[PDB]
Amino acid sequence: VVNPLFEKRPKNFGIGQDIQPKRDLTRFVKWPRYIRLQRQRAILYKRLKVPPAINQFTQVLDRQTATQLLKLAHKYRPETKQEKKQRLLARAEKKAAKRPPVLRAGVNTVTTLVENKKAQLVVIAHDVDPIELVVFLPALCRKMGVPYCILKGKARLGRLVHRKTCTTVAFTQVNSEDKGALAKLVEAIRTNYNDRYDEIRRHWGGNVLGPKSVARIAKLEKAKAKELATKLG
Amino acid sequence: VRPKVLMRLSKTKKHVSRAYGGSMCAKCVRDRIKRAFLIEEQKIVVKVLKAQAQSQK
Amino acid sequence: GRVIRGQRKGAGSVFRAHVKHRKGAARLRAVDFAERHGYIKGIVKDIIHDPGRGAPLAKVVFRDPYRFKKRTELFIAAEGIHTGQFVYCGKKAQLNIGNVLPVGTMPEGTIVCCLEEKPGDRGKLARASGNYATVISHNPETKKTRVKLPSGSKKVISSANRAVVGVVAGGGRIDKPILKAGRAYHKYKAKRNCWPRVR
Amino acid sequence: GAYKYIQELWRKKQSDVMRFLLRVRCWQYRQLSALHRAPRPTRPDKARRLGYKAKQGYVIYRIRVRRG
Amino acid sequence: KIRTSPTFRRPKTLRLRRQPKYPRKSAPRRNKLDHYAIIKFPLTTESAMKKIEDNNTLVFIVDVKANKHQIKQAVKKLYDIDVAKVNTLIRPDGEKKAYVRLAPDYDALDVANKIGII
RNA sequence: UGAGGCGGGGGGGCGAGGGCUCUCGCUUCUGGCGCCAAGCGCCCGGCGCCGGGCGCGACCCGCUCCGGGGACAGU
RNA sequence: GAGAUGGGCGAGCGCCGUUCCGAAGGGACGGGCGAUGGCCUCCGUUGCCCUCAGCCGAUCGAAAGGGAGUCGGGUUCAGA
Repeated sequence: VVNPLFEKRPKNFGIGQDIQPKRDLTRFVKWPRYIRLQRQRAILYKRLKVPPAINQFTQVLDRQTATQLLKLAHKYRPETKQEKKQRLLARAEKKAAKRPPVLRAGVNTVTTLVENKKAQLVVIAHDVDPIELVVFLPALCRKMGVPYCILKGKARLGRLVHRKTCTTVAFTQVNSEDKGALAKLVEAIRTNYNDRYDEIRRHWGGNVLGPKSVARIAKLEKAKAKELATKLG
Repeated sequence: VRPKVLMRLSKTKKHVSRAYGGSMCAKCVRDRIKRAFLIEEQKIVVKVLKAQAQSQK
Repeated sequence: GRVIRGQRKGAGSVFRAHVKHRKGAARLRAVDFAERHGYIKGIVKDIIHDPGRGAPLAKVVFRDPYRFKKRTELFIAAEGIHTGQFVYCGKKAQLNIGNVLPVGTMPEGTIVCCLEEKPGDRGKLARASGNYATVISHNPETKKTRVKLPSGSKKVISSANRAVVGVVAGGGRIDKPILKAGRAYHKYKAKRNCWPRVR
Repeated sequence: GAYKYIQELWRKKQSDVMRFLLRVRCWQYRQLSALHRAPRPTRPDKARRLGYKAKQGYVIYRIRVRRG
Repeated sequence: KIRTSPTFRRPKTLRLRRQPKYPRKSAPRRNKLDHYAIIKFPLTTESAMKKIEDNNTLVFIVDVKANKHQIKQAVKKLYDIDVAKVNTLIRPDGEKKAYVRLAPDYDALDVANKIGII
């Protein structure tokens, strides 16, 4: 039934036995300088002892609480400039014949309305490039009793507004309908960030050795515990 | 003939009708055939002899 | 007030080496998986005379393990090497003359040459004509090895770095007297402009 | 506004938070060329004090000078 | 998607063609080496006439920039004749002299009379 | 060094006391040859016929390309 | 041997350096799709996708080195 000519010719990829096959080498590529720099700075944020003021941005809001937060904020999106046109032309036809609650974007607008306690909730993005723009902000919201949370990604936070990115977004007022939705998220948020404040201030980050180096000391200690395992009995 | 002239010459002027013809001398070809054959025959007697080893142990 | 001869040699431009007819840099094969975990077979293609160097070189042809190709090298011939001889390189390589293998694998008193002073620098030590180094003693932990050098100095090198077994070919060269001032002229004319030495 | 906080924060170049950022930046800036364009100011506050305004036409180059 | 090679090479990016919103210069520059600018004047030297009767050629002082190709199509167009080959040299005074050998079906001796040299 | 198999973890084989303790994952007699997959399994397209894909073969996971130094060289 | 770019240095004109701290290939084969031209036959042309690549140091450097292929006779006051 089978053609007897069909024979299987295996290859022995032993040392000096046969040419090696094209296997994946993504772990040995000589990457460009902009990639090496890009990567070994994410390693530095694990080796060095990150101070708590910067490390507090890794303790981030979880997945599903983020989404429901965004589903809430998606109805307080500020008017795009099409409707800004559509809003005043409806203001024109009445003269020839109040403002709803909106979101608030930008640190410079947020910190003021946090310093005036007009905010009910403020969201901060963890990946701000010059982190100095937001470092103070968690410590400030706690000091003035404002619920604050941290969302992963200024991009998805910059998509609420129709910009590219956005550092912070604050809730000043909401409509009567989704006042309980906001209220439940607030107590779901301050229970992790605000009331756990002094717990964060003593939390340094990084200080993690590489997986290749921890395996070396753990081999020397497991071999240290192995002979002491038989030392007394 | 000088190298750039070998463009003109036909094929038969530049080689010999034989494997490696025009690249290797005949006597070094037949020693290359004997070598390639005896080596493979030597691998056979090694592979079938070590097949006996896995029956003995 | 004038710059003396010894100072003018650092600028070069007349005291540079004469490297027109030098065959190449005589180095070892670069470290790779084969040389680190097994051995690799190479053939001594030819033994050639390098101008300005007493020790002869040896074109050794290997079979590249990743591409269909034949990589060629320029070892420093160990005395006793002949053309058509198989040279083996690596950790599993046997101990015969003209086999480069890591020093830590060799027994004590092993006569080596073209030794690496740091693991993977393609040989730096004991590579003049007729010289050699001896593996004095090992140290399993810390992976270190003591070897004495042709100067008599003993040195603690890493166990990973490797060396070709046997002395360097062309020994006994300094025994024949340069008889003529002419022979000395031709010797240095192949190396660098340094010979007629006004005191 | 937040610029007053960022200003007064950069006046604490010895504090732990500042000493970290400075050594991290100074590491990264050391890996680039001696003269290369930066996308945005690394110090937004100081830039505005000196005349920078975020608008097309303002360019910021970060360059490296050998001390001594 | 895997990296078979250990080297990273700059990927080939799309590159467009020029689509200028205006021509850099208004109109194309007119050719200042047309057929009349190439051929300045023929020669009437004793060797030039000797070159006409014997070898059936014409001798011209062409412009120094012209090729044998431009000279060939110039005389072919100015005098309605066919050319066999053109030999050119640059005189010591600077101008370029061209020996134009006419095809055998044309007699250079009469052609010289139409253009006036004799 | 063309940054080509680094560190762990699993798999198999070679042994003395069903897993643990370790070696090993295949090349040493010759101046030969060695690339651009056979094989197996699973999908898919056209008139038994013709032509494609995916995965094993080629284990898995990783955060520094491997080494060697090192808060000393060095500036 | 000279000498750009990357890079480095330099108050600066510039200098160092020539594979070194570099995303350094604008090519090729075949396949797939679309399209055109000439008897849109069949081939050429083009775009896109896929597939492959060691290239390795821009460039300059010899009228004696390397470097395919013209010889004979005749002819001028002066060129063969």
